[PDB]
Amino acid sequence: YLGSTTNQIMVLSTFLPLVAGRFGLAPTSTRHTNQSGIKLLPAEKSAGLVSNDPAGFNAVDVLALGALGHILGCGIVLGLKSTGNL
Amino acid sequence: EGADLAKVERVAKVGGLYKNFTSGQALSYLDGTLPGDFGFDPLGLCDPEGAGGFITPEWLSYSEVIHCRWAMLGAAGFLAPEILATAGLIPATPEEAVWFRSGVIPPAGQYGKYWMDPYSLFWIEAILMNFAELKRWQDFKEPGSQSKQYFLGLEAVFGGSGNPAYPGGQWFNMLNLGKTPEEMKKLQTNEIRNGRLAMIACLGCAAQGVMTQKGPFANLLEHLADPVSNNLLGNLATILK
Amino acid sequence: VRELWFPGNKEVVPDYLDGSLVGDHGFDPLGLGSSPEQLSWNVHAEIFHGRLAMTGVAGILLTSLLHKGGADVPEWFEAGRVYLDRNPNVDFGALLFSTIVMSGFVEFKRLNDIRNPGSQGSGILPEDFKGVGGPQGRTVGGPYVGGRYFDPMGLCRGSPEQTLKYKWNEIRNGRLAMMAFLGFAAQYAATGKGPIDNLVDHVADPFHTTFVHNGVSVPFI
Amino acid sequence: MKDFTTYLSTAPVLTLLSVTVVAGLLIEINRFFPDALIAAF
Amino acid sequence: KKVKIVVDRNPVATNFEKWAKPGHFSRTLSKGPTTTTWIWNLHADAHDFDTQTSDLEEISRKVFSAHFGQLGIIFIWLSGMYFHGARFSNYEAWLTDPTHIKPSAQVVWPIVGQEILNADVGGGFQGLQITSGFFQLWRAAGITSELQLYTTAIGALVMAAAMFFAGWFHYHKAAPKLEWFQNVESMLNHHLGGLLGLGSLAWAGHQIHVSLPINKLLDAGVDPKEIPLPHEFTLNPELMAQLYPSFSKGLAPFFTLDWAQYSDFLTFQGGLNPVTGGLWLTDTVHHHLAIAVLFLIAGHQYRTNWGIGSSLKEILEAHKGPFTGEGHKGLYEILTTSWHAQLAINLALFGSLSIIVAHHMYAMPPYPYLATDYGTQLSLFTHHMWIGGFCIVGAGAHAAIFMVRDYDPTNNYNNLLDRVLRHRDAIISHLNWVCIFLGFHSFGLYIHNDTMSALGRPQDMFSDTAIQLQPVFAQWVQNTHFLAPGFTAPNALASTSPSWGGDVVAVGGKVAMMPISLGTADFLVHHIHAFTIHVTVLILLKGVLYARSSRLIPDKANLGFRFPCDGPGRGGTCQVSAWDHVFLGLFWMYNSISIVIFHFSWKMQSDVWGTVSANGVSHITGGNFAQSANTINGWLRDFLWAQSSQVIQSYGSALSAYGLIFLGAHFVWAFSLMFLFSGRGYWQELIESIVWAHNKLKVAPAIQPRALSITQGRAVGVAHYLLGGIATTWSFFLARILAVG
Ligand code: CLA
Ligand code: CLA
Ligand code: CLA
Ligand code: CLA
Ligand code: CLA
Ligand code: CLA
Ligand SMILES: CCCCCCCCCCCCCCCC(=O)OC[C@H](COP(=O)(O)OC[C@@H](O)CO)OC(=O)CCCCCCCCCCCCCCC
Ligand SMILES: CC1=C[C@H](O)CC(C)(C)[C@H]1/C=C/C(C)=C/C=C/C(C)=C/C=C/C=C(C)/C=C/C=C(C)/C=C/C1=C(C)C[C@H](O)CC1(C)C
Ligand SMILES: CC1=C(/C=C/C(C)=C/C=C/C(C)=C/C=C/C=C(C)/C=C/C=C(C)/C=C/C2=C(C)CCCC2(C)C)C(C)(C)CCC1
Repeated sequence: YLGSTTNQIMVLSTFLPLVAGRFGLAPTSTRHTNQSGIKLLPAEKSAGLVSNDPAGFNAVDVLALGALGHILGCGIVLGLKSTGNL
Repeated sequence: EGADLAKVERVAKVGGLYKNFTSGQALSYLDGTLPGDFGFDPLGLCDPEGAGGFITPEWLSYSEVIHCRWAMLGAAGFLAPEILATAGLIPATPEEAVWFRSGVIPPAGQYGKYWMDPYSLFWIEAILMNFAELKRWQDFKEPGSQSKQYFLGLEAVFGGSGNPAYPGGQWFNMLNLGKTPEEMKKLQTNEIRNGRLAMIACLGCAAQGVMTQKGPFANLLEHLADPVSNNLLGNLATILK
Repeated sequence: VRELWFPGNKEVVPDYLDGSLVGDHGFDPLGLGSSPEQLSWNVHAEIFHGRLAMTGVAGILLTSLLHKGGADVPEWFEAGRVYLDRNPNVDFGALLFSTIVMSGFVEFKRLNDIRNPGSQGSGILPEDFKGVGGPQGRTVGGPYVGGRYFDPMGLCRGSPEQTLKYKWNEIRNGRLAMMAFLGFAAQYAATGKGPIDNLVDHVADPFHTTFVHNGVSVPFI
Repeated sequence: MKDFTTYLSTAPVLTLLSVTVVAGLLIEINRFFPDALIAAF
Repeated sequence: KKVKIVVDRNPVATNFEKWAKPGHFSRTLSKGPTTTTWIWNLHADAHDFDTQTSDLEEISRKVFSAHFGQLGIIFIWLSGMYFHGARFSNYEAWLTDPTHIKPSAQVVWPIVGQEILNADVGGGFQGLQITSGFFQLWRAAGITSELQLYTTAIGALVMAAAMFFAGWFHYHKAAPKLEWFQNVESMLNHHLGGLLGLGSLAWAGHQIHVSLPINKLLDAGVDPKEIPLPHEFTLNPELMAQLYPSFSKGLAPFFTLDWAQYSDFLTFQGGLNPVTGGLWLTDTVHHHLAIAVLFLIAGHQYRTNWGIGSSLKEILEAHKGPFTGEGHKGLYEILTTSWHAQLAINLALFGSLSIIVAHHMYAMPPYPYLATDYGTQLSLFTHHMWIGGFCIVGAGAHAAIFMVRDYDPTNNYNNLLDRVLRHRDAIISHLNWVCIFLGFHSFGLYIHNDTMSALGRPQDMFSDTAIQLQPVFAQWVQNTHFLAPGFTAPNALASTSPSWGGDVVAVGGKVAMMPISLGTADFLVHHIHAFTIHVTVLILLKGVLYARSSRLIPDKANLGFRFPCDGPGRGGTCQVSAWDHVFLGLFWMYNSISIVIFHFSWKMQSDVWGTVSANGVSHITGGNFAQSANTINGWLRDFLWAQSSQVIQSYGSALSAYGLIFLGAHFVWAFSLMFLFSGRGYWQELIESIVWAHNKLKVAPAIQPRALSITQGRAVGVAHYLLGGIATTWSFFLARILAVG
């Protein structure tokens, strides 16, 4: 199963939001959006979450971004399977 | 909020993957006291404010300590009969010497060579555990009792100490180890780390038993034979068969 | 103070179950004798239950020993029908009404002692039926009746510590016999044999003859 | 048990227990003496 | 800030001293019952915690422990149902022959000739025929054993003990603080995912490992005694692979996302299983798994102890538009601090849910052999309809209560509540006009049909054979649903329900579900339903909107939510309170639901339920709905007189209890008319004369006998009215549907 096209889709769809989360490209447990939902607020630390990551990428952020990445990758893989591609 | 800076390097000093999993809420009360305190409480279950019932820091610490001791006993009892049957020292077939086939779950396996059936053993075990755990409970509620009432002379060693998790009388600390408080704290940390490893091991043994229908030592041997094929993902097809 | 029913634990009921009554170990978790009048009534009930269960258990044990010895003595759970078959001239309603009436006479004597501790030691009965008191501090009537008729050997007249020791003997043996009769009923229900039969069956075979092997207690093994 | 017995002496508990015992007595009367149309002595 | 568990250690002592003194909870009930009005007010204000304490924390703790007690009562009820299914039921016999054996789970003691109520249901068993559908539910769960029902009854008794212990513990030992109850973000995050989502996932797991193999063997046809027990189906994937071959590969295709290989037991056909007439259990498994995943996704929307998630207050306050001013400003505070507003919202959506349940469960039965038993089907639909209507009326009541008590104008300035309150006259007038228009164009159509039939002019009445009124939108929606598979539902092998169209589903010689055609009579009765619903909405909304104030009475909020009147002045101000609006809306909900269930029973006895004879379908009444349900005389004669012959000729049989209740409920309904039409002063003066008679014989009670208060009289009247009407309909429906079918 390792190295398959669905494996590549899953690792990319789980790893890309994880990278976008740390570098400020994606919403974060410290970086939220306002009322509009497009622009990202500056990093704020009222949650009291700490990490050894220099950019403050918390384990809660890892869990949340990995969860959303798994959801999106599962949707992508199941969509490509049903169309007859993959 | 941003934690408290000076309260964080206490978690960074113990090294490892800690501090990555601690929070500002946890470090409000987790200030280095009690053994095993590595700041890991993301849910805030030991917050002393508004703490009652069993969600209470001393009760939760007591539960952790006796859970980890019971899991150390359970892990050693999981891995001893199978490693003795594999060596052939005991006259038990290694498929029978598996811990969950020892009569704990009769659907999972039965051992009919005990001197009584498991229900009689459970009856006397219920009586004996009722004795032991109820005296333990009343010593927790009153940390000076259980030595004032006669118990065939056994009440002399039931005085305990200030901590319910650490009685350490003439019986509970018969060899008298940890004479000096820092050695006692170090050995307490030893106990809690070994017991939490054993809690993880007991959960793993249960999951492997459901997963592979074989003993944990057999699973370790099969994994060491071919780690690429014999793993969680490689055994994902044949799980209850 | 005294040895409790649950060592340590100082939530023992307020000072109505203090270390004064015989058999007092602070055991009242349901508060069934919290009020003092109910406490005195329940002391009377406990003493009467202990004495009655002691008599009944002694009779059951002796008739079960005689049954295993080959005597023409039925077991306790079937003695009524055996008596009616051996004695067909006795009407069941006759014997039941006679038992009701004779038991009622002495039970109304005891009842009017409960209402008034000093009212039964006069009239037709002599002064020996006045009673000696004991519970709740009174010195008259109650479950403990002195005199030369209910204490004809006089083992609680003289030496008060002897009286206390014998009272503790009586209350402990009475509670033990109440639990013994409960066990007799449960063993008859779960096995269908007598108490001595169960005892010698378990002594002959310690294993495979416990309560889990009768099919009634554990309802599948 | 003074307060518990006072609760048992309260009007709803007493009326429910009283109608229960009266109904049970009448039911067992009809169980042992059924179809009593008249008071035939 | 920071969601966490906060409790108080030992707030209330556990003893019986307040059991001795009734009325302790409220100060107004102190100093003894001087009158019998005290006795009535003691029960009237038992659950009104706002009048007991002013603290929101104590109110919240009381509500939490009352919820635990209610859960214990429900668990006792479930334990009783499972115990009666175990001991006094013919469930095993019914499992062998579900088509012919009538379900029964209650027997009676032969005492006064009442053993005639033990019916000849079948299976060598005598008992009351039940209409609750527990047998179908247990067969769907895959019981097929007496011992398992008893084990479930014991487990439910244990759960009831746990519920009661939890309530005592959370009122007396560890009572949560006010800010614990106000963590609505955490409560929603746990109810969406941990309650509903995890419950759906767990039921999908049970259905996979228990319901599918046992019901598959039952559908293939096997006596339930030799069916393997649920655990050994769950124990190894071998037998499962024999029944569903995708279990040979285990969980490997799940984690590799090759989920299409699970299509043997995770299916999507639609329609009904032809063996049983219920839904496909694999489809139910797929449904429960999908909604469990959806609900667990929904359980991560709100922000708790970590930065991810959105706050409810932030989402509310940002939904403001030009037409509405400040929008949802203040809704978060009046829902996290007022229990009555949450009760109103939850009761409304709960009653709507119950009504939706009734609809979706007649339209397409989810349990095996539920369609063929018309008795349990009609009973379940009618019961859920009545529960939904009651809960909706209670929603109106508690919205009115919130408007009276917990509505503060300071924090509700120019928001949606304020905007609605500032133009209440427009809304109420317009709903009044809609109600009048619907009443005319629904009831007057029936009256015109009556007049033309009675004048000998059948060509002039509104009917399918004369002046047509066809539900073209509804018929086209049925066509869209019927044509959905293979077009707009490519993965569906059949439509959701046979009601849209297609072939007749017949199970055991009886129709499970067949297409329903809509004509003129259906048009008329749907407009009648709309009219009745609109009038009930009008009364409840008028009470809620004018609870605070009015043109006639500007200070109605001072008089409270529940007061009788404000005197005979201003022409007369009788029943001005919002309570009396609930009192009238109760009657109107009764009328609405009664017409709905009458239409349901007649429509499916005339066009759905019936027997098959390999050349057609013989309905129960014979298609008489299409030519008689447009006339009130048709409803009175062909439905209300023709179907009433089963309940009035039921004496001397097992339905004699239904016959007796049919008259007793008439008695109760007409007994209501005493309280509804009369007034307190007459009864007070008559009671004065009776008190004179008692004084003459020294038998005067110290507790002074008073006539029932005006609100007391209205409540007693409406309670008796609804009880009598609903019980009359219940006895009629059950006797008719158990005597013929
Ligand atoms: C269903 C409603 C409900 C709710 C909302 C609560 C809420 C609460 N309870 Mg409580 N409780 C309940 C029911 C409920 N309880 C019942 C029915 C019982 C009787 C068994 C108890 C007995 C109880 C005790 C003794 C205590 C609480 C306590 C508490 C408080 C902290 C508990 C916590 O979050 O820590 C974490 C909770 C846990 C670690 C328990 C999780 C595991 C348990 C055994 C439940 C597992 C059942 C699970 C859903 C089944 C799934 C299937 C499974 C077999 C695989 C909290 C406010 C504590 C308190 O005093 O307040 C501070 C406390 O000591 N509860
Ligand atoms: C490796 C796990 C481990 C560790 C490091 C500790 C450490 C400690 N325990 Mg603990 N305990 C454990 C497991 C452990 N325990 C288990 C599994 C149980 C359940 C049975 C208990 C139950 C327990 C109780 C009830 C008490 C302690 C106490 C203590 C403290 C007293 C000092 C001491 O004697 O140390 C222990 C030394 C070692 C663990 C190293 C020796 C290891 C050898 C190989 C095992 C010895 C077993 C021996 C062969 C059997 C015969 C013993 C003897 C007659 C020869 C100390 C910090 C007491 C206390 O708190 O004092 C205040 C006390 O009250 N423990
Ligand atoms: C019916 C016999 C009986 C009665 C009337 C009493 C009465 C009394 N006992 Mg006693 N006791 C008994 C039997 C009895 N006991 C037995 C058999 C034992 C040995 C297990 C004991 C051991 C005992 C101890 C150690 C102590 C007492 C004490 C007391 C006193 C205070 C407790 C109280 O007020 O509760 C009132 C009791 C009752 C109202 C009777 C309870 C009956 C319940 C309602 C029925 C359920 C219990 C039953 C076993 C369940 C199975 C029944 C069925 C399913 C088979 C009181 C005067 C305390 C004391 O201070 O001594 C003076 C104390 O220390 N008892
Ligand atoms: C995954 C966590 C979880 C779960 C499963 C539940 C489940 C439930 N909650 Mg709860 N709640 C939770 C978290 C949770 N809650 C949290 C975090 C909070 C704080 C914000 C609350 C605050 C809260 C309030 C204020 C109330 C509830 C209520 C309820 C019950 C809804 C009514 C009903 O009849 O449902 C269906 C019935 C059932 C499903 C029967 C199963 C019951 C078992 C025992 C559920 C066990 C779950 C429990 C949380 C485990 C921990 C307790 C443990 C110590 C035993 C329901 C059982 C209401 C209620 O009825 O009070 C009791 C209510 O008043 N909850
Ligand atoms: C989740 C459901 C729910 C809850 C929690 C509440 C809670 C509350 N309601 Mg409410 N209500 C509800 C649903 C609910 N209601 C529904 C569905 C309706 C429509 C019928 C109403 C209509 C309503 C009104 C009109 C009023 C309340 C009031 C109240 C408050 C005081 C209740 C009280 O103590 O009076 C006493 C409760 C009783 C005396 C219980 C008996 C009620 C009848 C007689 C029982 C019906 C008989 C039953 C079917 C058995 C028949 C068989 C028989 C032959 C034996 C309280 C906070 C009152 C209030 O002032 O609000 C502040 C108020 O007057 N409610
Ligand atoms: C079916 C309808 C109905 C019924 C039964 C009654 C009955 C009664 N009316 Mg009435 N009335 C009605 C309609 C009705 N009315 C209407 C529509 C109006 C116009 C508003 C009036 C106006 C009216 C007036 C002005 C007066 C009466 C009076 C009376 C009482 C006359 C005394 C009597 O005959 O004793 C017969 C008793 C009964 C019929 C009650 C039935 C017996 C019960 C059911 C037995 C209890 C069993 C059980 C415990 C029930 C509770 C169940 C529950 C606990 C679950 C009587 C109770 C007069 C009065 O008060 O008398 C002094 C009075 O002055 N009525
Ligand atoms: C089960 C579902 C989720 C459970 C969540 C709830 C449980 C909470 C437990 C969270 C951790 C607590 C704190 C940990 C903090 C922590 O980790 O402590 C650090 C730990 C040991 O630390 P010590 O206590 O020894 O610290 C002392 C030293 O640091 C002195 O400097 O080192 C490790 O990292 C061991 C773990 C390695 C694990 C190796 C397993 C590799 C398998 C990888 C599997 C994933 C990929 C599979 C692909 C096939
Ligand atoms: C920390 C924290 C904090 C935050 O905040 C939150 C959270 C996340 C929640 C957390 C976490 C937690 C956790 C992880 C838990 C887990 C635990 C465990 C696993 C336990 C076990 C535990 C375990 C245990 C005791 C066990 C024990 C065992 C035993 C006895 C055994 C026994 C036996 C043996 C010998 C063998 C034979 O043949 C049989 C038997 C008889 C069977
Ligand atoms: C660069 C760097 C690094 C790296 C790191 C990493 C790479 C990490 C990671 C990690 C990971 C890689 C993670 C993952 C994740 C994910 C998760 C944790 C999730 C989840 C969950 C969920 C939510 C699911 C769901 C579901 C189910 C349940 C089934 C069906 C399907 C679905 C999807 C629905 C280090 C530090 C070494 C060094 C330095 C720097």
